[PDB]
Amino acid sequence: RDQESSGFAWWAGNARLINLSGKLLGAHVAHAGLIVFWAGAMTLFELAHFIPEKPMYEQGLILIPHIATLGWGVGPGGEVVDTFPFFVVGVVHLISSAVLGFGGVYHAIRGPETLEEYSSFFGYDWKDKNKMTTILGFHLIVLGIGALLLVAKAMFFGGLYDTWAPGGGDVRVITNPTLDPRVIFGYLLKSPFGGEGWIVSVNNLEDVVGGHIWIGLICIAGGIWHILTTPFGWARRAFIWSGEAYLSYSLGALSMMGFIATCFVWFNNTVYPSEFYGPTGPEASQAQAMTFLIRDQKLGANVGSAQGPTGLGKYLMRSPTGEIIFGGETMRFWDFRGPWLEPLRGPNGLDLNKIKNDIQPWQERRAAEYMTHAPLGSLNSVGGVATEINSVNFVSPRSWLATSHFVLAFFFLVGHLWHAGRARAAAAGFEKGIDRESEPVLSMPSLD
Amino acid sequence: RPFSDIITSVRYWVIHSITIPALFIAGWLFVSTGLAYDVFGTPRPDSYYAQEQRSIPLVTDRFEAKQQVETFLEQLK
Amino acid sequence: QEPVSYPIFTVRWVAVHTLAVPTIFFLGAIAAMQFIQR
Amino acid sequence: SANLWERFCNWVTSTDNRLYVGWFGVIMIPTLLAATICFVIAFIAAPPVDIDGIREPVSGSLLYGNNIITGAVVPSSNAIGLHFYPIWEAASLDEWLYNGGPYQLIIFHFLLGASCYMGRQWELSYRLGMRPWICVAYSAPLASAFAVFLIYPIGQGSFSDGMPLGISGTFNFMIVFQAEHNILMHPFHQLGVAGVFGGALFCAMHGSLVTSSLIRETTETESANYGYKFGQEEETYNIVAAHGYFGRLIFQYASFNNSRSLHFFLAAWPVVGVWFTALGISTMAFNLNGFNFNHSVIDAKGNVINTWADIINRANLGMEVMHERNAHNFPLDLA
Amino acid sequence: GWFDILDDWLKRDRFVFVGWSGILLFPCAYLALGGWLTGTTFVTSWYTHGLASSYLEGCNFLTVAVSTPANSMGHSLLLLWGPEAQGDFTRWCQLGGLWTFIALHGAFGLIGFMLRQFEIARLVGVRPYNAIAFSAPIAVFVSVFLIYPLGQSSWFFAPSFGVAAIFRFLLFFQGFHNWTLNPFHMMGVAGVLGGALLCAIHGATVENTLFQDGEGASTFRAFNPTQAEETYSMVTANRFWSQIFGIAFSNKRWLHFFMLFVPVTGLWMSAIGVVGLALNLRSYDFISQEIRAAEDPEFETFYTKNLLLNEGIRAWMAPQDQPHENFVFPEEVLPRGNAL
Amino acid sequence: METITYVFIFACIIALFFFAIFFREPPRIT
Amino acid sequence: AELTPEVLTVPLNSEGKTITLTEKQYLEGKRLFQYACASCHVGGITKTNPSLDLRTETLALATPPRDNIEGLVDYMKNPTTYDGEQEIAEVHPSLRSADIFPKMRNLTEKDLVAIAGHILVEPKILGDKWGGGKVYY
Ligand SMILES: CCCCCCCCCCCCCCCCCC(=O)OC[C@H](CO[C@@H]1O[C@H](COC2O[C@H](CO)[C@H](O)[C@H](O)[C@H]2O)[C@H](O)[C@H](O)[C@H]1O)OC(=O)CCCCCCCCCCCCCCCCC
Ligand code: CLA
Ligand code: CLA
Ligand code: CLA
Ligand code: CLA
Ligand SMILES: CC(C)=CCC/C(C)=C/CC/C(C)=C/CC/C(C)=C/CC/C(C)=C/CC/C(C)=C/CC/C(C)=C/CC/C(C)=C/CC/C(C)=C/CC1=CC(=O)C(C)=C(C)C1=O
Ligand SMILES: [Ca+2]
Ligand SMILES: [Fe+2]
Repeated sequence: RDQESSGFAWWAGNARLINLSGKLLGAHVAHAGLIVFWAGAMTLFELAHFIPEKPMYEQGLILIPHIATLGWGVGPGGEVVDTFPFFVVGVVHLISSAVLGFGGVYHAIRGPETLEEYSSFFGYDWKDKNKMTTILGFHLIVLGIGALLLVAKAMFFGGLYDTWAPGGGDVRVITNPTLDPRVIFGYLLKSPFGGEGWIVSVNNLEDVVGGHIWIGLICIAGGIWHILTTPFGWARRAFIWSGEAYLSYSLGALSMMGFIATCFVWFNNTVYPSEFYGPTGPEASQAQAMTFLIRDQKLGANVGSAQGPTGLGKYLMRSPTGEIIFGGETMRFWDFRGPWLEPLRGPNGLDLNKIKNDIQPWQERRAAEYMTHAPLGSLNSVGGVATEINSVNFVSPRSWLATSHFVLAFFFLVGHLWHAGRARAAAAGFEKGIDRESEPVLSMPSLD
Repeated sequence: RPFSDIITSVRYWVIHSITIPALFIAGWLFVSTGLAYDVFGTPRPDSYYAQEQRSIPLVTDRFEAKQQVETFLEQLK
Repeated sequence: QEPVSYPIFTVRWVAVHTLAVPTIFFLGAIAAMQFIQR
Repeated sequence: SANLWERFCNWVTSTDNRLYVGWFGVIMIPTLLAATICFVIAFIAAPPVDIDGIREPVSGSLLYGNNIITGAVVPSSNAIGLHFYPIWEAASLDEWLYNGGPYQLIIFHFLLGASCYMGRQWELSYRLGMRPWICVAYSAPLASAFAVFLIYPIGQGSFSDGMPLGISGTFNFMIVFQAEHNILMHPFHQLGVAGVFGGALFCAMHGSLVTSSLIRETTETESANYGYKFGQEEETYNIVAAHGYFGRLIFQYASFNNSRSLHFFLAAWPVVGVWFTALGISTMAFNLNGFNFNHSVIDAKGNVINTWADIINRANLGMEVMHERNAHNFPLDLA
Repeated sequence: GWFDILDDWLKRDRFVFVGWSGILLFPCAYLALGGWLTGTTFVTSWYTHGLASSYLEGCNFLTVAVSTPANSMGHSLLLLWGPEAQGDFTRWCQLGGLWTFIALHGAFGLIGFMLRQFEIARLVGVRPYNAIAFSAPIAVFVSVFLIYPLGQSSWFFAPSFGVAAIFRFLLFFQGFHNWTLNPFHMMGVAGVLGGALLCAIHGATVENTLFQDGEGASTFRAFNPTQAEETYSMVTANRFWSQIFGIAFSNKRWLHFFMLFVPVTGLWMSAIGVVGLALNLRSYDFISQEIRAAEDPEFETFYTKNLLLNEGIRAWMAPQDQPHENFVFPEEVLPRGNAL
Repeated sequence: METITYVFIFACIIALFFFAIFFREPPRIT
Repeated sequence: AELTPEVLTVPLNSEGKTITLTEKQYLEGKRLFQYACASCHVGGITKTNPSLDLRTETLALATPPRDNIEGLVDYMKNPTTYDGEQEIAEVHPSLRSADIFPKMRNLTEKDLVAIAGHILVEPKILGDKWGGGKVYY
């Protein structure tokens, strides 16, 4: 048979395609089909259940909210206007899944089992440092165009959902992308700890759009550069050149992006609007303080001077560097910033005068909403604390996303280690056992 | 006789296509006919408490236990 | 061994049988339970 | 000199070192010496730490009233949260020891080094011509320290919520965890105990089967161990006799005869199970907790009929309601 | 003589070896497994713990269980035909007769099984270290499901057979016995945890220290079911660990005996600790700590902290966990921190 | 008095460690 | 041990007159109560202000009386403070403010009556549980 047990074992079947470019193409074309299929098929599933007059986060949605962010079918405050863009994006993908799926199935069971001969342009050689650097170069451009495909939707075709909208959350057209490298790349030099949050600290659409402009170019630039080159010297005396080794490198890459994504959806307020997803972890703990400082203040309590059990400040206290923040266990989230809460902040943090008479109703109910929709829930979807009662069936989209992606991100890091460990033994050549005859260890002096 | 052979013999299925669903439909009826509830003294959704009472029918003494249990069924529990 | 005869009512049959019939008599009840309303 | 640096690289990487200081080692050896040295001093002489940011210092060192079982190195303050607190961030050490500075210096260096320790478990295998993957087995216990020392804190918003470095301090981490996440009722933890229980189980199975089927080469009054010489050609036990016994205990096809498949299973089981346990803590770090079956079964009128799931909730409430006495000022525990 | 003929038959090599032992093992082992599976789906724990405990009532695989007998029963064996049930079956069920049934039966079933190992070992002519090992699990079952409740007021405080019903057994022990602080429980875990390490570590050491005996990648087929040479480089393994950990085995006979020892010793210790919890002779407190905490209100260790967690567990659980005590704890008496 | 006892045993285990790693019986082949 | 019509017969107005709900309305209310209340009133308490619960007695001493279908219904349309001396429709879901609390848009007089009925029926079944909090879980 073209490929059977005298290749690899059954459960390692797909490794039998390591050297059949053609068929190995069907896989990638058939697979890429499953992703479009899902994206498409799921969107329609979401929409089929979607209830306009009800929070998205209260409906187990995770795609419609992705579209909403790009400014589609929504308006003032994340209000859903037209469900058409959703239905569209959904069906379109679903269709393209059939097109791709066709090609996949075709290239894997009819077309050429190898490519090198049925066209030397597409056929390839793993150790062919140039073909590799080049195909990589092609893809580095396709991805680059994509990065601009966003910059376009935002600057020309409609905008994106800006929750920080001056008049209050709303679809806004970005016509002033931050292009200043000093700022853009500044983010990469930002600490990943409390406060300075690195990439996840992005907090306005200009930088988002601006930064994507830079990536699109920088990306396509490298796409051409690889098309027009070969790895230098070190680049060659450093890496392993093989089918597995290349995989591994891309495995460790996704893993890392998987962890970064987990933190983005968990912490970021901007590119993940609390209006479509739920309120952030810190955002919800903040809202409780808001809610009760607001309540009790109406009962005649002077929030500014209230002393709590420990003598720290029931409602307001100070952070380690002097700024006025909310008190209680919520002292850990004093780095939370959000449309609803900002108008209360002064140059020194929460201003006792604004808190004292500028709190607006929409804020009181925002704080209440977010307080009662914190990202706490159970596997069987029972919103709240582990000791809560059944009734409110809910688990924040931010919790779902974050966990799923930490698991995937993780296992992929194992995947990395595994495929990289195999590649290094494969190269030097011992990934199948120690040479009974020449057993390396046996030629080394005894350390004893 | 090597399971493999048996799980493949048309005789087998000819026998079990009858036997298996047989056993299934039986147990089903065991529950659906309310018989199981009596075989195991297990309360029906409407038999944990008497209408008003909110107390539990806790057996409180070993020897006169069975007797005590019977009385618990009395208060229409 | 032997002109490959084999008896119908073997030995292991029992072992796999006392764990057989019951397994179904239950998985048949347990399903019918799902329809018990409040 | 063939070239200093050329030489250096030959030593570092030398497979003739008593202890293989590798490339990963160059990062490991220092970070691990700092973590260890700071810990030992802390655990013995560090002063009380305001772990909960409420100015209520918890002393956890020997010289300040603790014994081995109670003593621990306390987590950085909650006032600090996830902020980086390197010594050079404090007006003084006195201030640094009070806000639990030592904790970070330790967890960060340890986690750093323990990773390189993995990177090393690969390198040496390479320099020796043996297959990799051992380091992948060690990815499980490491992925746990990570989950318990970093993921959980990132997820929860503070390092003060990371597992303390001490015996009792750990039980605290557990008891509270259970209350806030109901972990015992989470699939991942269960897979965890299956792997650990199972491991110990299998560890005993293998261990016994093998040891019990050893070929006789020893006296009646001579350690049965001597019947083995380091650097033997053939095997020291009858793996066919082993399989013969075990196959009869349960039944043949339910028994291993392939030493390679046996040993893969032997490694696969615990590592896979612990991987899930680590993903459990890393998952409940974002509040996706265990199953909540509170008041599920209710009777014909609407009354709540308790299950063991409920008796578990009461025990959890006790923990909830009593942990961190003075740290809460509001109704919901969202932190 | 019939005896040797009875023997002959039994010790006959079938698919599922019977043996003399089987005459005890199979009857019991099946009844134990059967009773569980029965109660799990049919019998309730209402008259016993005021709890729904079977599929028939609405419980799922986690919440279901064969709950212990009432506390009134005491240590009664609760025989189907005894003073309690009085031959009646349904009553027996409602009085938790199914617990002592599963308990006592399974108990003999563990005896039979170990005997089996012993019997089969003898026949096959191998050493009985598989039986010695299994003493560990017996001890656990014996001390926990029998010795323990035998020291308490009754079977009611023994662990009920079920998933969740076991988690409360855990939480209970923390809350009431402060079991995690017990030297023996610790050894216990050091063994199980440490045993699950040897398991994983040895397995990987073997799979990645193998010689090449085939031309394939999937090296599983490359194994000689018929001894001969060592299938993995014991010599290479030694050098590996000797350079990465500093210490390393070098006597497969010892490396394997060690693997029997570690987890069997661990479980034995965890048992003794419980045999002591029967008399409530727990490892609850450290007196020197309590004395300083009394006189000085600013002294706080992770230990004192824990004890407070226990107080809460006891106060908030005791009521629905010990029904026979008709506990009534007014809201004002319930220990609680601020706000929560 | 207690502190001293705890640290001593610890110090003794580390000493053991040393001797075990660097003063084991060299592991001889065949 | 069942939810009879009796358990469903709850006070309609202030002048003693009563109404009897049906197992359909009940379930329906229970569903609606989850759709627009549980969020904050899970189990009869009030997360964003634990001082005021849905216990029938609490609603009895409210002002005006909110312990009957008529009462709760008015409330779901034009909410007030416990002394009634102040309208709060701006920070509490209600019909006159569905633009601000969308979940309240669908809600029709039929729905409002069910939700109201649920509130008076629950404590009848659960009792102390309904009012109190975790203490009773
Ligand atoms: C070394 C080898 C390693 C091998 C490892 C292999 C790993 C394999 C992993 C496989 C699967 C992982 C599955 C994760 C499942 C998550 C299921 C879930 O989220 O499910 C959610 C649902 C929902 O349950 C329902 O939840 C419901 C309600 O929620 C809510 O509904 C209410 C209204 O109804 C209200 O709205 C309320 O507010 C709202 O929250 C109701 O309460 C229902 O009554 C309740 O039934 O799950 C249910 O029903 C669940 C019934 C579940 C039984 C589950 C068993 C799970 C795992 C067992 C593992 C055993 C392992 C042994 C291992 C041995 C060796 C390794
Ligand atoms: C997820 C994607 C995926 C893909 C794309 C492939 C692809 C492929 N595999 Mg794997 N494989 C997978 C997962 C996957 N595999 C998994 C999970 C396992 C472990 C269970 C294996 C185990 C395995 C082994 C052991 C072997 C392969 C082999 C092969 C090749 C087989 C060619 C053949 O004879 O097909 C046979 C296919 C059919 C009879 C029907 C296939 C129908 C598919 C294509 C489509 C279904 C969709 C729908 C009906 C199509 C409509 C499309 C629409 C547009 C009209 C092929 C390149 C073989 C190989 O190495 O070849 C060189 C081989 O020996 N695979
Ligand atoms: C993902 C990568 C991928 C790659 C590298 C290939 C490569 C190839 N295919 Mg496949 N194919 C794919 C996906 C892919 N295909 C999918 C998803 C399907 C399902 C419809 C097919 C269906 C398919 C069939 C039915 C056949 C091939 C054939 C061929 C080979 C044709 C020879 C050639 O160069 O003409 C490729 C042709 C063109 C480039 C002209 C197409 C012009 C229009 C209609 C489309 C242009 C597409 C794109 C948007 C252009 C961007 C321009 C840019 C400036 C913006 C070639 C090796 C043929 C073959 O068997 O060769 C041996 C053949 O009969 N392919
Ligand atoms: C197995 C199933 C699986 C599933 C269902 C998902 C699903 C998802 N992942 Mg995920 N992931 C997985 C596995 C999976 N992942 C694995 C194994 C990894 C590696 C660890 C990751 C790593 C990962 C990361 C790092 C991230 C996600 C994210 C996401 C979400 C992305 C939404 C999106 O638009 O797609 C991505 C879509 C594309 C790449 C297509 C490009 C489209 C461009 C070209 C155009 C867009 C249109 C343009 C703006 C309009 C212009 C019009 C013009 C006329 C002007 C989505 C819910 C993201 C997220 O939002 O998380 C919260 C995120 O940041 N995933
Ligand atoms: C991102 C891309 C990626 C790609 C292209 C590959 C590709 C490949 N991997 Mg790899 N891997 C990855 C990521 C990736 N991996 C990660 C992240 C991990 C860490 C866990 C691994 C771990 C891994 C191992 C340990 C092995 C491979 C192997 C292989 C080869 C297998 C051939 C085969 O038939 O597999 C088909 C695979 C299976 C049939 C696996 C069975 C999976 C079952 C247990 C679960 C499926 C779960 C499902 C998604 C959930 C629903 C379950 C249901 C019961 C409810 C193949 C070349 C094998 C090899 O020979 O490599 C050289 C091998 O031994 N991989
Ligand atoms: C002053 C200060 C700072 C004081 C104290 C600081 C502090 C916190 C100290 C904490 C320590 C402490 C008090 C701990 C308490 C726990 C404790 C002491 C319990 C003791 C009692 C106890 C558990 C008794 C019995 C139970 C038991 C058997 C436990 C066993 C645990 C154990 C040794 C597990 C093994 C772990 C391990 C690394 C094994 C490695 C095995 C080996 C090296 C593998 C290498 C190897 C693998 C192969 O496969 C092959 C083929 C070969 C050839 C080979 O080589
Ligand atoms: Ca009914
Ligand atoms: Fe072994």
